[PDB]
Amino acid sequence: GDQRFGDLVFRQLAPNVWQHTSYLDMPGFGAVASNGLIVRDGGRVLVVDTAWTDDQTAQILNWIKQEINLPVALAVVTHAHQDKMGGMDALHAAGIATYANALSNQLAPQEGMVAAQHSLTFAANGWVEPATAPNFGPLKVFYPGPGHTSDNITVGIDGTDIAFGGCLIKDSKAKSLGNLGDADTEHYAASARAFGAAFPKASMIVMSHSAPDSRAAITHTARMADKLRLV
Ligand SMILES: [Zn+2]
Ligand SMILES: [Zn+2]
Repeated sequence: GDQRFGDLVFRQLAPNVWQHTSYLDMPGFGAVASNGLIVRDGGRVLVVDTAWTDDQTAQILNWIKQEINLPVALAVVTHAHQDKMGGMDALHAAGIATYANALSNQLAPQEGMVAAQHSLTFAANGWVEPATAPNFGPLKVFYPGPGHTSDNITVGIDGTDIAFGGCLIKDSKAKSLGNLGDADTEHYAASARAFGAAFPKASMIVMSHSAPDSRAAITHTARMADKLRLV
């Protein structure tokens, strides 16, 4: 089901959801994949996560114009690292409203990222404060606690079986938790568990650095994180 468009790959996940994949192209690194989502919400399109670069993000927008041909109403980015927020300038040049956790926007200058235009804030139970996420349609945004980074957020797609863990969740056969440089090793397992409990009916778990998996991705990630905490 994958389809290559320029240097990107797109895979349809549901009648109105696609995963976008872009690859890092930097002179001393391998071709590291990062996945985000495209959601068609009736007469508009919603994007979760940029690509690694502005030019890759413009190619996502070009695929949307060709294959869907509806305006992109907003994008949500899941934490302040290059794979999720590296293409913010391309979204703003296209007139697309951008949203991120306040804490992602605070961290963005230190991380080399351009901040989103709007800041999301969260209740004590992890759910997004609705007034900060107006007109998000089927996107249900949840902050599960610190894990892969202090700011990482997750997104369920109402009307589908899909929930997106971003860089917090790894697939059920992952050998490690990946990029831990910014990670909260004490709370990571409970944050992975909180993601699972926030979207308890989701059967397709989408994540940044693995292909879509079953809910076993969630329990495997929480186990890896508990091992690491115990070491
Ligand atoms: Zn990251
Ligand atoms: Zn990542």
